[PDB]
Amino acid sequence: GAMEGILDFSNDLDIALLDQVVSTFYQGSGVQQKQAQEILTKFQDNPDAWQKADQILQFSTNPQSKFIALSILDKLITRKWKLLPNDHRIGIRNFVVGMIISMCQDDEVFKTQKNLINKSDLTLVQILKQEWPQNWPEFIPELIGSSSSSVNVCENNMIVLKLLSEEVFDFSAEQMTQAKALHLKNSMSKEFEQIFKLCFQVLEQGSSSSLIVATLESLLRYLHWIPYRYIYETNILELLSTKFMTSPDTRAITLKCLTEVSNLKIPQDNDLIKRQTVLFFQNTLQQIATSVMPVTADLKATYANANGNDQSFLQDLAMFLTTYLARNRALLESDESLRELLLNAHQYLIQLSKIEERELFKTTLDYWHNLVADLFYEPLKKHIYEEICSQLRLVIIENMVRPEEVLVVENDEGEIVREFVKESDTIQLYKSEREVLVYLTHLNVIDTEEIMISKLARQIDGSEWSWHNINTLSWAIGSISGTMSEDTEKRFVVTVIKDLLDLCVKKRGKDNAAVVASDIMYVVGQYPRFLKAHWNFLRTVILKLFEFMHETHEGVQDMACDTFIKIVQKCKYHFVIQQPRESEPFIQTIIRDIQKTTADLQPQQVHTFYKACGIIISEERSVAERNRLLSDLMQLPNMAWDTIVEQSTALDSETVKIIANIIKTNVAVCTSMGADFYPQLGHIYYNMLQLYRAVSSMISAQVAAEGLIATKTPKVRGLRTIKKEILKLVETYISKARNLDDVVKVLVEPLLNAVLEDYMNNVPDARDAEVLNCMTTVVEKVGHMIPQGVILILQSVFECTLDMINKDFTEYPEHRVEFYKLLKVINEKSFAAFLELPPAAFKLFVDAICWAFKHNNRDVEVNGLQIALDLVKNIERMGNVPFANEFHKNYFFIFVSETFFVLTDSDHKSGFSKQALLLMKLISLVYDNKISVPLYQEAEVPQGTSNQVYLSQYLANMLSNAFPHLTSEQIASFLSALTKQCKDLVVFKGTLRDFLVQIKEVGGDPTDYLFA
Amino acid sequence: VQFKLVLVGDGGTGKTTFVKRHLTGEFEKKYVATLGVEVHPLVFHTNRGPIKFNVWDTAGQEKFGGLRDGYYIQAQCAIIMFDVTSRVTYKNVPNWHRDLVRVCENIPIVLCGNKVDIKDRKVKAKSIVFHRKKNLQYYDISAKSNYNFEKPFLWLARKLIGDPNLEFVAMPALAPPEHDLEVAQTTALPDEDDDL
Amino acid sequence: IHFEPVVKTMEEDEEVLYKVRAKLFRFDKDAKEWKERGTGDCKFLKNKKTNKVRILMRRDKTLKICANHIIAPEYTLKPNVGSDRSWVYACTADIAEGEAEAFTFAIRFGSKENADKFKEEFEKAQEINKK
Ligand SMILES: *[C@H](CC(=O)O)[C@H](C)[C@@H](O)/C=C/C(=C\[C@H](C)C/C=C/C(C)=C/[C@@H](C)C(=O)[C@@H](C)[C@H](O)[C@@H](C)C/C(C)=C/C(=O)O)CC
Ligand SMILES: Nc1nc2c(ncn2[C@@H]2O[C@H](COP(=O)(O)OP(=O)(O)NP(=O)(O)O)[C@@H](O)[C@H]2O)c(=O)[nH]1
Ligand SMILES: [Cl-]
Ligand SMILES: [Cl-]
Ligand SMILES: [Cl-]
Ligand SMILES: [Mg+2]
Ligand SMILES: [Mg+2]
Repeated sequence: GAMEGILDFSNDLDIALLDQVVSTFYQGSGVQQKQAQEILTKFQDNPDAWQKADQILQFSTNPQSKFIALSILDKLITRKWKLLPNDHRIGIRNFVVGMIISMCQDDEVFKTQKNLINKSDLTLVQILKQEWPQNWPEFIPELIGSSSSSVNVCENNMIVLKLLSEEVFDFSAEQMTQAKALHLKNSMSKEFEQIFKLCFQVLEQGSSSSLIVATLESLLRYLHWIPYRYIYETNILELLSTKFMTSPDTRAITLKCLTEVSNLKIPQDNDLIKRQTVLFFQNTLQQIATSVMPVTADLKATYANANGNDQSFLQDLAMFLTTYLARNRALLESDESLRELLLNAHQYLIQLSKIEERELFKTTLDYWHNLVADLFYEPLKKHIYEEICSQLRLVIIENMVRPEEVLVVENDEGEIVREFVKESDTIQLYKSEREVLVYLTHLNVIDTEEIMISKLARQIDGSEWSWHNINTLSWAIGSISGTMSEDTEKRFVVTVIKDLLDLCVKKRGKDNAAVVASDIMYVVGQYPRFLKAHWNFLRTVILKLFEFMHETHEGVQDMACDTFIKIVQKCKYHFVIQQPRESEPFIQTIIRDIQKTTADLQPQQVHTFYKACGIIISEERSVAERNRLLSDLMQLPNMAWDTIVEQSTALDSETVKIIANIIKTNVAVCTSMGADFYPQLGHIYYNMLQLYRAVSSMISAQVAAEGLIATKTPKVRGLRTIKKEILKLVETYISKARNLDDVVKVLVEPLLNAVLEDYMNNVPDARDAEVLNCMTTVVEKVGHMIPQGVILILQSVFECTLDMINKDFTEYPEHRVEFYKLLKVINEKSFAAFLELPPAAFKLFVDAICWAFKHNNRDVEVNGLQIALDLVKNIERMGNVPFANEFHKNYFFIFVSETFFVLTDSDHKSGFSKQALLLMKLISLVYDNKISVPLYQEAEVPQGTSNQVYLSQYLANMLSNAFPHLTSEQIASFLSALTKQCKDLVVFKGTLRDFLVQIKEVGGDPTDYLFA
Repeated sequence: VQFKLVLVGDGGTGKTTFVKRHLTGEFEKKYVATLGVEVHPLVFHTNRGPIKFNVWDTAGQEKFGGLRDGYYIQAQCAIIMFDVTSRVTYKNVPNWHRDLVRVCENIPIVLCGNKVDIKDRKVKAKSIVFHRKKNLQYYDISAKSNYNFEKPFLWLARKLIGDPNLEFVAMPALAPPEHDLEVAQTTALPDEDDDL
Repeated sequence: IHFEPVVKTMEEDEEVLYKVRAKLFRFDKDAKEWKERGTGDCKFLKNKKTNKVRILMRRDKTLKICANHIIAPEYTLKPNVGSDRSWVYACTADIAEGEAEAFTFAIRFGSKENADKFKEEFEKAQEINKK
């Protein structure tokens, strides 16, 4: 179409057409906008497009066209600058400088084309980064000179200097070599005195202008790095904390400056400086109280109103106060004349903490933690803050977020329902609130109790009754468990429980009942110390939880199950012994009535129940009694099992569900009982493995008869669930087994027989990744005892799994992850298994390792790099033997080059540290002469040539071909540095980072690699 | 009638998936790298009327970056995305922010930590503080589970319209008026293990 | 002396016959795959003037409509090969996205019971719409 004309460089650039294409892109829509976008990207990316830039800047009537021209230049400057003839460098500098001057001198343009001017300033800064000061020594003096001649120019110069400071000090780490960053930082440091002079003069002579704001914006950047004397030995702090706080247009940036000042590197013995630090804070707080709002102001209301920039201001005030006080409050704590200031600042923080804004609350809460942790330890301090802490107790208690355990919530219809999902983003918030409240309770246990008990009184009397209020209170009460003495806790918990019970009587209906029940469950689950001392109470609590397991309210029901196991995890000993005046241990009573108790629960809830019983049973350390308890617990699933094994020996969807649930029940109990589960495993083991085979046959048959789509059917998914749960059971037991001889002698051979050939001989879509996971635990735990078993495992899963995962990075994601975990552990525990592989298979192993570190998936990538490192170590440990010598001849340069590839391709930045570690190991093998044979071919290089010399030659050639824009000297210098630094990982990594910078541009300085 | 929104962040953080979820309801599992930018109108109904975002979903991969900051010109709001399972993506947030605010000096910006559905979270909640000094709103999100998926747009709509009490409301529901079916029946529904 | 005191969904004319949480998919014929359209409450709504029953479904949080169509007597619920808690059916005129458009839908529920209850209610609605 018409628009594509600009892509034809054989003809002159039609600027009118360019402007039309640009307008269509920015202001158009649909297909036309999309077409325009593509054209503009192709235009921008044309390597001669920069030659059109001056023409565009001169003749265009579209500010966006000119922006795009500047982007084209920016790309040239940052990547190919040193490729240009010198006259082209001079020319580009001149027309950028001239354009900036020209735009600043025309008031209308200056006022209305800020985007373009800012883009021009940044482009100038890119040129400075290449040229300054070595080929532009007078830039700063001339900038300073030009500032006096025009307010527009002066203002814009402040933007240039701000951007320069950012690029040199804030963003250089990733974008420049260590040497070049140092050069530019030194260069700015050397001329800062004159920059500051200008800055300060401007600040003295102005009050509220755009110039003043631009100047303060630059100052904010400078404070990241300048020496403190510029801040403390001038009158600048007075100006910042008084004058610039008065005007709202300067207040925002000034407060940010003062926040950074509060972070300057500052002498600690200097009384004078301490005075100045107190004074600026004093000034600032005064200005806030007189110009903005008194300390009594309702900041919650102000924030919620969201007028103008109020939210940002209050955010910034929070940041200022918390930053200053965390560092400096000690300066205000001893002098009685500074007490009012200290408390006023904290009172503003209290007010800020009432604001409804989660992320802001986290910021203030972080400060409160800093404070209360200090008051907990530092002698004679807490009394100073007793009024502040008392108020803070109220704020926290009233703003407690719902604990992860509380599974009921109010919906938009005003109904108390089970939550749809976990509130994952409040887990940390709760922890943080609990932490502060715990400290606050310790600081004054009497105040905290009084606040809570009286708040509770106003719930029952009705005056403050609401779900919100009973909730936050109950959550707070639970959250302080451990802070009181047992005796105080005793009385306190008693009072709380009675009140909650009373509340339940008075507030009827399923919504009220669910809320109060959720709150009682939370509190009782939080106080196991109490439960352990009050058996009658504990027993009755558990029986009530059992009642809730029949609740039609699913939230209450589910919470009862979780509360039951939470209590059992801490109180299990009291269920296993025969309590005074009881006829039997409570576990006996529990097991007997299990069918009734769990009748209304969902299967996963039944499994949780059984898991809790397992915790109790494992308390019995006498073997005969424990085994009998286990047998009793497993009565229902064992009876169901026995009848299904009988019938199977003679598989509809209902039976498959029954089977899955039997095995899941065993997994649950095995999880809590671990080593103690063995006798139950022994009851089902051989028939279970027979069922695995039967199920495997059914799955295979179904796939054969219906096609691969069979694997998506409910029937087949159910059959695979049986296989997966069997594997999980065995994995779970073996991960916890204490008798490894029985594992090897009884469990392993039947397991391998049942699972390995089945995995190998199924089509890819029917193979369970869980087989690999089970095998990883087998190798991890007993691999050292079963060398032939490990070989069998490799033979059955290695090549067939590799073939599933080596066509792309996406297919069979679970197989991919489990496959490399398995290889990792085999390489760690049973290296001999790899030694036994035929050469072609060992080659595939090397291939598989390198394939892993080309993944962007972290699970796989990390394990791949680790396998490689462990492999090298394994080879090295073998010493001077044929296998190791052949390994190096075959694979050393493959590992070196593959590691370089992922280091340098910009698509594997997450792996840098482990990549660098591997490269360093490989290089150090040669420079330590740990490789006995020559790495080179017989006639490739002169005989007797060292591996060191040949390594450098190989690497130089590799890099010369892979990165042809680099000079020979750049490559030589890099390799010299890298090889010398192969015992010093920190320095070695810096040299790699420097190389990664240099390859992105032309003409990088080879002396950069000498950086110390 | 409408607001220009630029969405920026590292490649693979879930920018395009997040927008698609909002446009059509779908969850795209495949990673197809955005090339330069893709523009989509997106409308929400609120108690203060319809609000239209023109969403400029930009490329995060350097090799597909296109006009880069050229896309930010005259943006009225923004979303900066990262992936809580990839620390490098959070590390790069200041870079995206820097490039954005250089062009867009005073706009409301939401920082989003995506993929919180993934069990093995790498960027710890406690670590996420970059937004504080920069006055960005922050949310944990998941385009996959829809965890907080509406929050970024709700916050932005409130800031842009200048009404803290703005809420999404239900659209009016107007009265409503071959063996490609066989293919549909025999193509399995995705994610059969999910709760819904 | 009396002191002077200080100074549309379109669903108002409809009875909720049935409500259930559901996930809705639409079949992309070209790329042969199912795509999610929304998760939320699926309601059967009977117009009190015309006695006509429709499916109206809205997405959680945004409240955007993902299904709006008459429960036609000629529609038939069919199973999906992968699911025991879903139905698939052809719809010739859904107006969720504006203009009337034909779709092959699939709708999945929290359980088989929910799916079965839905089918029963669906067929009840068809009989109502027949009258
Ligand atoms: C509704 C109340 C209602 O309608 O009556 C609520 C939601 C209930 O359904 C839920 C109750 C729950 C737990 C209760 C706390 C369990 C009750 C235990 C109880 C009454 C135990 C007796 C044996 C006591 O020990 C009593 C007499 C004693 O006074 C207790 C309350 C205080 C103690 C231990 C005093 C002492 O000196 O030791 C939901 C889990
Ligand atoms: N588990 C999970 N995966 C997600 C989520 N959001 C996106 N993804 C996945 O992440 C991958 C990348 O998504 P995409 O939206 O293309 O990322 P992008 O930020 O647009 N990449 P680019 O900047 O290159 O265009 C996809 O495979 C997608 O399915 C999420 O919330 N959870
Ligand atoms: Cl512009
Ligand atoms: Cl105990
Ligand atoms: Cl050279
Ligand atoms: Mg049979
Ligand atoms: Mg994308």
